[PDB]
Amino acid sequence: YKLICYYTSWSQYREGDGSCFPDAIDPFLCTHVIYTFANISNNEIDTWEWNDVTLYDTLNTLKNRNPKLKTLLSVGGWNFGPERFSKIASKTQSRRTFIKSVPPFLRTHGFDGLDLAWLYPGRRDKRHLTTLVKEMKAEFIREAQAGTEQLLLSAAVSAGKIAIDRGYDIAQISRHLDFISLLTYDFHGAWRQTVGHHSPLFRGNEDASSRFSNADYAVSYMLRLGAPANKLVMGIPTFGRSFTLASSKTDVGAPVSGPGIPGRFTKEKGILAYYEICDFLHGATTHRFRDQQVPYATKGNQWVAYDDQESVKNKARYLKNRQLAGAMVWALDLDDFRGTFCGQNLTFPLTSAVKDVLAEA
Ligand SMILES: *[C@@H]1O[C@H](CO)[C@@H](O)[C@H](O)[C@H]1NC(C)=O
Repeated sequence: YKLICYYTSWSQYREGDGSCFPDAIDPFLCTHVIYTFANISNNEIDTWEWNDVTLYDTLNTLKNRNPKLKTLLSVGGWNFGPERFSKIASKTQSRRTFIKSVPPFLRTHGFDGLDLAWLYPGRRDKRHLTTLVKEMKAEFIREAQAGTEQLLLSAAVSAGKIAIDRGYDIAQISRHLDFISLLTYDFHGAWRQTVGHHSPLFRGNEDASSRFSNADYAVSYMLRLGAPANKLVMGIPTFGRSFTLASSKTDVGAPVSGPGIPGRFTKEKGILAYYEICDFLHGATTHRFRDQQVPYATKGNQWVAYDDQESVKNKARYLKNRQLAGAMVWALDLDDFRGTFCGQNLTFPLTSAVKDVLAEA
């Protein structure tokens, strides 16, 4: 099985124990670590942070200890606007320029591949994404002739049915990609004025937003669209999402006034790192959504949907049962990478739980 793990370049800047550099990553934890994100500038791949050449080197130094570890560099993300990808992918010349720039940059920096994280392709982009993936793979095939093991090509793909339908030709891009990481953790609509879970494995009993807004639906639908199971990797979050409650109510359908207050370390309303949730749980009441198979917790006016060791184990057992290629974790810097917040003196408790289940049989 593959265990694909993202590291984000901006996590370095978090205050105190929040700060995460790539030497905090256990070299044997994941099969693949993806550094996120690269820029695109003058239609060529490029660095983003001031110190990315340094941190790329710190990541790639992990392979001294684990020579089998593979690294990838992800291009795009939400700070890069989808419109920027669109402009590059939609024209033969800019697409070629970009694609030609990729292998030398990856080689120089010690990466084993490229991950595409276009968030997200529209209706007008679908055919261009197909061309970009096909043509980038073709360039990786040519570059391999100069003697070094062929670069890997992956993509991070929406897990929302409407987004999938609008933007991706899954049957075609699956042929050329080495794996597809399914973003099975953005299932609570931005529009909703109630609490809910963003990463449920199955639908809830009572007005799920769709029958579609759950990991099981997403996996099934990618298989049905022609993604072979051995190309599909299911995403599992190490962060949770938070809400400010509008009333004393906390169970299904509880109204909310907006996102939850930011975490001390991650400083972003509506999201909390797992290590922050560990701490939040002190004094919190914990609940599970029985049919969705994922937990939430509440205290004061704050309500948090999250994933725990149990839930991520459960998701790993599911994905093996569906004979998928493995798991993807977003993100190492949001798991308890220091080991010191979650009461177990164990680094990477979520990601490690996933690993441990992938090895079972
Ligand atoms: C990213 O590339 C754009 C396109 O050139 C550029 O304007 C911007 O300075 C670059 N962003 C960063 C964070 O380097």
